[PDB]
Amino acid sequence: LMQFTLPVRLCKEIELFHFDIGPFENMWPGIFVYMVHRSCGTSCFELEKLCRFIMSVKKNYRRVPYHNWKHAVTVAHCMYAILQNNHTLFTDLERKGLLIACLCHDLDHRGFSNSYLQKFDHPLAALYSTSTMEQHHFSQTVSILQLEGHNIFSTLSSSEYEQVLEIIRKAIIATDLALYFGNRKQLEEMYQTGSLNLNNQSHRDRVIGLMMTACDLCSVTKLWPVTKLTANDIYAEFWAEGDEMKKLGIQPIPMMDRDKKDEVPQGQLGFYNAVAIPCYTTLTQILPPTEPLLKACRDNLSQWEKVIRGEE
Ligand SMILES: Cc1ncc(C)n2nc(CCc3nc(N4CCC[C@@H]4C)nn3C)nc12
Ligand SMILES: [Mg+2]
Ligand SMILES: [Zn+2]
Repeated sequence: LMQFTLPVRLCKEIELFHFDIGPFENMWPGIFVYMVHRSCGTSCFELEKLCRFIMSVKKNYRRVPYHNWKHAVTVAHCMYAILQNNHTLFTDLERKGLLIACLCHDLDHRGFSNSYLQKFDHPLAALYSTSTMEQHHFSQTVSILQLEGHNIFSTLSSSEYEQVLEIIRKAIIATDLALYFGNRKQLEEMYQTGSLNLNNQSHRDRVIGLMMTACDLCSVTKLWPVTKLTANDIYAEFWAEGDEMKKLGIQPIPMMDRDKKDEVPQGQLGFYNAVAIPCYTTLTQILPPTEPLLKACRDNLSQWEKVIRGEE
């Protein structure tokens, strides 16, 4: 049968946490299939169905600066690196579901936060009062799964199918960063007091939720030029949202105000200290082989400190 292969530099570097998928969009589908085949097997999905699904997912990501098809595939690769480094901790269904979840987790993102949809009074904010965009992302995933020829899970039983769609629903909802703070605290406390138990389903749910946050934030784990250039795309979205907040007659939060451009280096420090470093610290305690993500995050925090000292 038909293995996907990659050129040698990609074949070796795709295994590393800090891999950058590159600027050649037409190679991203192959990179993803390559990752499914090695983390899941050539038997997991019917190739023709998997390809149809991938191409429909791509079409349902928008041309926005950050929450785009490149972000989706980036987040899936960080998940591939976690899965491949913790071979024996994950079930066959988890292997199947989580790469799909990561590819789907921002489907049909418009470049605006849950908070902007609520203030604008977008219809999605009436349909979904909390985690607004994330319930939408999961809803788009089920839509694409039900297009003809797109059921990549057709070989699973009724109960296995329901289990995988539950793994995907929870992984996608967990990417709402408002939910992350509490999840990480519960995980920290369970780890410290020795109650953490990976046979407990609700414990696994929290661990998978944290892996989702880690994958979603993985721009902070890259080589510094990747980190720094991704930050430009992140603020390009945030600042457009700030502009829209000002059109509604509302002072945006600092993060989203382009007039506070100068404070970016200090905003990045708060972000690394409040979100990123604690995310990868807890992840590393639970899954020791994920330590390269924490080491790379720490390295990028030093680079933001250098930008503030005027050395970078
Ligand atoms: C790298 C990255 N990955 C994912 C996400 C969600 N984020 N979110 C951020 C923004 C962090 C931020 N910046 C600011 N600023 C910027 C200047 C004014 C004010 C101090 N505040 N905060 C809190 N950066 C990331
Ligand atoms: Mg999202
Ligand atoms: Zn995302």
